[PDB]
Amino acid sequence: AKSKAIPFLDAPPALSESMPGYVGFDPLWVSSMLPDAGYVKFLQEAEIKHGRVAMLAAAGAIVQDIFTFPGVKSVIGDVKMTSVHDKFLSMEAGSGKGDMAAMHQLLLWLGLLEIATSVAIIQSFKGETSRGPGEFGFDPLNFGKGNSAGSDSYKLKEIKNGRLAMIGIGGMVHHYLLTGKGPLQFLGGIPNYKSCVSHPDSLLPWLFKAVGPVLPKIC
Amino acid sequence: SHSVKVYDTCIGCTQCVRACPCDVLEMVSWDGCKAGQIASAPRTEDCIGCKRCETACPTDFLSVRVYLGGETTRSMGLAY
Amino acid sequence: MTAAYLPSILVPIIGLIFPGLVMAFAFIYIEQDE
Amino acid sequence: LSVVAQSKSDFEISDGTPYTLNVPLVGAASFIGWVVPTLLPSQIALYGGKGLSTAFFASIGTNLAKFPAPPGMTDPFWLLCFIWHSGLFATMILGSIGYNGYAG
Amino acid sequence: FGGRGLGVTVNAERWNGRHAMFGIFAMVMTSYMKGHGLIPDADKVLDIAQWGPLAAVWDGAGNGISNERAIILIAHVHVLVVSVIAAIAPFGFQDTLVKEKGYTPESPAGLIPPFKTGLTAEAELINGRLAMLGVISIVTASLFTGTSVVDTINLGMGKILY
Amino acid sequence: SQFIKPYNDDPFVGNLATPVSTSSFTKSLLSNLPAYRAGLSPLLRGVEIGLTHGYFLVGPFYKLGPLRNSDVALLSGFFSALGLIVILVACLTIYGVVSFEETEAKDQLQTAKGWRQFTSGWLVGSVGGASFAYILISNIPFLQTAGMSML
Amino acid sequence: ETLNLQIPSPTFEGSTGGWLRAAEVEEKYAITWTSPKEQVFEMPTGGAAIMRQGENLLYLARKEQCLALATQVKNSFKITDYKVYRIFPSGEVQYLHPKDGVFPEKVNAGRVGVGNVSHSIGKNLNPAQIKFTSKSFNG
Amino acid sequence: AMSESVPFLKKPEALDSSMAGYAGFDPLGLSSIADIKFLQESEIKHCRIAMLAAAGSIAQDIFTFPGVSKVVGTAKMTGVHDVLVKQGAMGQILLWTSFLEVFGTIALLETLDGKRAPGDFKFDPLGFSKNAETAKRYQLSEIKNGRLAMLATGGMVHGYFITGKGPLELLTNF
Ligand code: CLA
Ligand code: CLA
Ligand SMILES: CCCCCCCCCCCCCCCCCC(=O)OC[C@H](CO[C@@H]1O[C@H](CO)[C@H](O)[C@H](O)[C@H]1O)OC(=O)CCCCCCCCCCCCCCCCC
Ligand SMILES: CC1=C(C#C/C(C)=C/C=C/C(C)=C/C=C/C=C(C)/C=C/C=C(\C)C#CC2=C(C)C[C@@H](O)CC2(C)C)C(C)(C)C[C@H](O)C1
Ligand SMILES: CC1=C(C#C/C(C)=C/C=C/C(C)=C/C=C/C=C(C)/C=C/C=C(C)/C=C/C2=C(C)CCCC2(C)C)C(C)(C)C[C@H](O)C1
Ligand SMILES: CC1=C(C#C/C(C)=C/C=C/C(C)=C/C=C/C=C(C)/C=C/C=C(C)\C=C\C2=C(C)CCCC2(C)C)C(C)(C)C[C@H](O)C1
Ligand code: SF4
Ligand code: SF4
Repeated sequence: AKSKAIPFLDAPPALSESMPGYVGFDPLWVSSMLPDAGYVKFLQEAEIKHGRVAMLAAAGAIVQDIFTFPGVKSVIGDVKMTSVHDKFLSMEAGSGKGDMAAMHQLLLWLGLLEIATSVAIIQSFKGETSRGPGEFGFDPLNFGKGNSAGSDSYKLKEIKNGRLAMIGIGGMVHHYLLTGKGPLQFLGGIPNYKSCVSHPDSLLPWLFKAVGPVLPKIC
Repeated sequence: SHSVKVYDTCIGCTQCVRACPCDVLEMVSWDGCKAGQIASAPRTEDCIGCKRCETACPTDFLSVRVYLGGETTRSMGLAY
Repeated sequence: MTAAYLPSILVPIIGLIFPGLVMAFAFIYIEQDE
Repeated sequence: LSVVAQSKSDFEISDGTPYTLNVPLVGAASFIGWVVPTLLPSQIALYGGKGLSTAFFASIGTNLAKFPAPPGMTDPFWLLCFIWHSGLFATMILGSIGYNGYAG
Repeated sequence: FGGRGLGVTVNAERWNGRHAMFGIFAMVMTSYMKGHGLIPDADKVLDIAQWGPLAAVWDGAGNGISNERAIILIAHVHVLVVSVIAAIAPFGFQDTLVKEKGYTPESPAGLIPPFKTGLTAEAELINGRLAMLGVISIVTASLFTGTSVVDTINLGMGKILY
Repeated sequence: SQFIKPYNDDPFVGNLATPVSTSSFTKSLLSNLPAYRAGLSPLLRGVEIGLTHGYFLVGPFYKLGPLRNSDVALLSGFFSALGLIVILVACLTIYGVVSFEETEAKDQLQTAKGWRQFTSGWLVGSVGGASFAYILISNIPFLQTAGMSML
Repeated sequence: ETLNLQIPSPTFEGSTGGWLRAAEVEEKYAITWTSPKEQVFEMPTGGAAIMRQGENLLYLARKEQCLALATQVKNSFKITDYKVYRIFPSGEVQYLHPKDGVFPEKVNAGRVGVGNVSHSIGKNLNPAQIKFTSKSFNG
Repeated sequence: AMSESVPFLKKPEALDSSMAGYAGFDPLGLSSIADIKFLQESEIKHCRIAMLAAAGSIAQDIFTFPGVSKVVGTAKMTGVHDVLVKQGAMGQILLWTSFLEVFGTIALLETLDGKRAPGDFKFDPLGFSKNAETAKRYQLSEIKNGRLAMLATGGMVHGYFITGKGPLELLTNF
C-alpha cells in the first residue's frame, strides 16, 4: 500500500481514497495522531474551513487593492492590508479608543456562526451525525442539483482552490509585511525592494526583528 | 508473619486463647500440666502482634511468646 | 574567577537534574516486582 | 449550574431518590417574600430614606454607573448587599424547607 | 530497565549518531554564524535587572552571561523541547527512543555496514559513527591546539566559513 | 424523605450515597469530564486535560514569579510552566512504568499502553494550552493586568 | 458448610468505615450468625445496625473486625452461632472460625499442637551460638 | 433528524413541532438545562412585554397623553422612567403588574404541574380564536411579533442610548 503523490513512501493509514482532495500526501501521519473515529473528519473540516477563509482573504486583498467602499478612505487613510486591520483596531472600544466597531462586528457575527459550527463539528466527531466535512447545508442557488454537499468534482475543486488560496494569501501577507506594496503593486513591481511603501509595524513587531540583524534586510 | 511459641510451662488456663482477637491460638491435649491441655499457635499468619495473649498469661515468665517478624497485610492490621 | 561559566552550568544540573534523575530511577527500582 | 422546575424531570438529589427541587417557585416566592417587607423605609444614612431592597437596588445602579470601578470600603453597597443576601438566603433556605417538606 | 533500548545498544548508537550529525551541523553553523557577526549584540552582557540571578556568571568583567551564549542556549532549548515532545509523544512512523520491552534489537553493524548510498539505515549509522568520532576529534584538536572550537572548525574546513 | 443512603445498595462498603457524591448534577459533571467521558481515546483524554491544565499554569508563574516586574515576565512564566509540565510528564511516565503490567489493552486509562497514550496527550495538550495562554496574554493588555487597564 | 451467599444482611444505613478496594482485590471476610430477635447492635466499623430475626450476614475487611463483632454478639446477645469466612476475589470461600466446629478455648481431639517448645523460655540458645548457623534458638 | 433553522445541527431533543414558533432553533442545548415549559412561559412573557414596549416607544413618539408634557419636558424614552419614578406613574404600574404576577406565579406553578399551557391565561374576550384554525395561526403570529418586538425593543432603546432621538425621531432625523 504505497502512496500516489510520493510513490516511494508508504500510504498513510488513516486516509481512505474516498475523501475528496486526496493524493496520499501525509508523510508526517498527522491523520494518525489521534486514534478516534472522527479525528480525520475533524482534520478535513479544518482543511475546508482554512481553505474557505483563505479564499475569502485572497479575493479580499485583491479587491481591496482594486477599490474601497465609500467613506472608508476618509477613516482609515492609506493603509493596505493587515495594517487596515490594525487601523480599525486603534479606533475601536476595548482594543483602542474611538467611535468604530468594524473588526469587532466581524468577530461578533463570525463568532455566532462559529459557535454554531463548534456544535456541528463536536456532533460530527462523535459519530452522532452522518454529515460530511464542510457541509453546512449552504447551497442557496441549486449548484449540486439536489444535494447541498455538492458533487465529488465540485468539492475537489473547493479543496484544491482552498489549498491554493492558503498558499497565495500567505504569500500576499508576507509580501506586504516587507514591501508594504499590497497584491497588485507587488505583482506590478516585479523588480522589488527597489522602491517600497513606508508601512507601519504590525501588532506583532517582534516577528520582524531577525530581518535586519540576522537576515540580509535588502529593504 | 509473626512467630508465636508456647513453652512447656503452660498451665492450660486457656486465657491466651480467650484473649486472642484474631483466633490464632487454640487448646490441644497434653499431659505435662494438671489441666491436661496446652496452648497452641496453628494460625500465626493471622497474628497481628497485639500481644494480648502475653498479657493474659499468668505463668511467671510467659508461656506464650510472640516474636514480631515480617509484616504483611494481615499482621499490619490494614483494612486497606 | 577562572572558568567562571562552570557554576552557572553545573549547579542547576547537580542541584535539579541530578536529584530529578536519581529520584526518578530510584522510584522505578523500589517499585518493581522483579 | 441548572434549575429544576416543580414539574417532574428525572432529577435525583442522591443515588436513587428523585426529589423535586422547586427552584422556580422557591426562588420567586423567597425573593418576593423578602423584598416586599424590606421595602420598609428608614431615615438612616445607610438606607437614605429608602428600604433595604431599594437602597440596595439604588446602590447597584450607582456603582454600575462607574462600571470598571468597584465600590469602596466605606461605600454603603457592601453592607446593603450583605444584609440583603443574608435575609434572602435565609428566606430561600426557610422557603425550601417549608415548600419541599410541608408540601402545603 | 536496560531492555528498552538504552545503554550500549544499536538503538542508542543510532540515536547518538543522529544527535552528533546534528551537532556537527550546529557547530559548523555557529562557527559561520559568529564569524560573520550575524548573532546580534554577541558581546552585550545581559543585565540581572531584566533576567535575574540566572544571568550572573562571576567573570571579573561584567558579572553576567553574554547575549551570544544566551541565544545559542535558547536555540538548543527549541530543539530540547522538540526532543522531549518527540520522546514522550513520538510520530506514528518515527523510531522511538525507548522500546517495547520485548522488542527485537536491530542486528549490530560491525566494523562497517553495507555501503548503501541511499537514505538508508546503513548510511545513517555509518555517518552517525563518523559524526560522533568527528565530535570527539574536534574537541581534542581544540583542547590540545589551545584554539577555540569555532576557530578549529574553520581551520579544518580551510577557512571557508570565515 | 432521606437524602443519604448506602453506596450502590451496599450498606457495608466504605462509602455513602450523598447529594455531593451521587446527585444527578454530580453524575452529569463526572460522566462528562474528559477522564470519565465515553467515546474518548486515552490520548484524547490526555489532550483535553492537558490543554486545561497548561493554560491556567502560565498565569500564576507570570503574575507572581521572580521576573514578574520585568518585561520578560511572560517569557519567564511560560518557561516556568513548561518546566513544571516537563517535570509532571516525568511523574506520569514513571507512574506508568511501575503501576501497569504490559498488556494489549490500550483503550482504558489504567493500562500500560493507555497510560502511555494519556501521557503523550497530556504533554502535547499542556504545551499547547500554555502556548495558547502565552499568545493571548502577549497580545491582549486586559489579561496582562488584572483588568486594571480599564481604571 | 459453604457460605450461602443469599443470607440477608442486617439493616444498616451505611458508613464510611466499611471495606475499601483491598477487599474486592485481595480478600474479604464474612460473618454469619443466628438472631432470635430483630435488635440493634454496634458495627465494628462505625455506628449501629439492626440484626434481623433469623440468619444474618456481614462483610468486613479484617478478620479481627469479624471476631470483634463475634465477641460483642456473644457477650450481649448470647449468640454463639457465629461462623467466620474468608473470601478471595477468585470466588473461593474459606471457613475460618470456629475452625473445627469447637471453639479454640475448648480442647478437641485431632488438634495437633503447633508452636510448642519442649523447654521453658529460659532454656533458649544464645544468639552468638547460632550466628552464621541456621539452627533455631528454641534449643 | 436535523434542525430546520440550522441545517448542520441535530434536531434539538426537547423541542417538538407541536410548539408554537418552533423552527428547531436551540444550538446551545438550553432547552435541556431548564424545563422546556418554563422556557415557553418565560419566552411568551418576554414576547408580550416587549410587544407593549415596542408599541409604547412608537406611540410615545406619535403622541402623548394630556398633561404628560407638563410633567416630562425633554425626557423621551428611558428618561421618562427616571422622571416618573419621582412622580407616581412607574410605582403604580409596578404595583399593578406585580399584583398580576402573583397570579401569574400561581399559573406558572400550574403549568409546571401540567394543568395549564404556557402563556395561556384564557384571555380571549373578543372571541378571536373561536374558529380553532385561526387560534393556531394567532399563536404563531403572537410568537413571531413577540420575538420581533424583543429584538425591536432592544434595537430602539439602544438606538436611543446612542443618539437620544427615539425610534421615529431616529428615522425622520437620519
Ligand atoms: C566531596 C567533594 C566535593 C564537594 C562537597 C563539592 C562541593 C561543591 N562543588 Mg565541587 N568539586 C570537587 C569536590 C567537591 N565539591 C572536586 C574534587 C572537583 C574537581 C573535579 C570539583 C569541581 C567543581 C566544579 C567545576 C564546580 C564545583 C561546584 C561545587 C559547589 C556546588 C555543587 C556543584 O555544582 O557540584 C558540581 C561538582 C562536580 C561536578 C565535581 C564532582 C564532585 C565530587 C568529585 C564527587 C563527590 C562525591 C561524594 C564523595 C559522594 C556523594 C554522594 C553522597 C550522597 C554520599 C559545591 C560547593 C560548582 C561551584 O563552584 O559552584 C559555585 C562548580 O562549578 N565543583
Ligand atoms: C424568612 C421567612 C420565613 C419564615 C420565618 C418562615 C417560617 C415558617 N414557615 Mg414558611 N415559607 C417561606 C419563608 C419563611 N417561612 C417562603 C419564602 C416559602 C415559600 C417557598 C414558605 C413556605 C412555607 C410552607 C409551605 C409552610 C411554611 C411553614 C413555616 C413554619 C414552620 C416551618 C418552617 O419553615 O420552620 C421555620 C421555623 C421557624 C421560623 C421558627 C424557628 C425559630 C428560629 C429562631 C428560626 C429563625 C430562622 C431565621 C433566623 C429567621 C429569618 C428571618 C429573616 C431575617 C430572614 C414557620 C412559621 C409551614 C407552616 O407551619 O405552615 C404555616 C408550612 O406548611 N412555610
Ligand atoms: C482552538 C481555538 C478555539 C477558539 C478560537 C477563537 C479565535 C480563532 C480565530 C482567531 C483569528 C481572529 C483573531 C480574533 C482575535 C480576537 C481577540 C479578542 O476578541 O479577544 C477577546 C478577549 C478579550 O480581548 C479584548 O478585550 C477587550 C476589553 O478588555 C476588548 O473588549 C476586545 O473585545 C478584545 O479584543 O480575549 C480572551 O478571550 C481571553 C480569554 C478569555 C478571558 C476571559 C476573562 C478572563 C477570565 C479570568 C478569570 C479566571 C480566574 C482568574 C484567577 C485570578 C486572576 C488574578
Ligand atoms: C458555495 C456557494 C456560493 C458562494 C460563494 C463565494 C463568495 C465563493 C468565493 C470563492 C473564491 C473567492 C475563491 C477564490 C480562490 C482564490 C485563489 C484560488 C487564489 C489564490 C491566490 C494566488 C494563487 C496568488 C497570488 C499572488 C502572489 C502570491 C503575490 C501577489 O503580489 C499577487 C498575486 C495575486 C500574483 C453561492 C452564494 C454562489 C451559492 C452556491 O449555491 C454555494
Ligand atoms: C438602564 C436604564 C433603563 C432601561 C431600559 C431598557 C428598556 C432596556 C432594554 C434592553 C434590551 C431589550 C436589550 C436587548 C438587546 C437584544 C440583543 C442583544 C439581541 C441581539 C440579536 C443577535 C445578537 C442575533 C440574533 C440572531 C441573528 C439574526 C443571526 C444568527 C441567528 C440569531 C442568533 C437568531 C431605565 C428604564 C432605568 C432608564 C435609565 O435611564 C437606563
Ligand atoms: C491580520 C493581521 C496579521 C496576519 C496574517 C496572515 C493571514 C498570515 C498568513 C500566513 C500564511 C498563511 C503563511 C503561509 C505559509 C505556507 C508555507 C510557508 C509553505 C511553505 C513551503 C513549502 C515547501 C510548501 C510545500 C508543498 C508543495 C510545494 C508541494 C509538495 C508538498 C508541500 C510540502 C505541502 C499579522 C500577523 C500580520 C498581524 C497584524 O497586526 C494583523
Ligand atoms: S499477638 Fe495478638 S493476635 Fe497474635 S496470638 Fe497473641 S493475642 Fe493473638
Ligand atoms: S495463657 Fe499462658 S498458661 Fe494459660 S493457656 Fe495460654 S500459654 Fe498456657
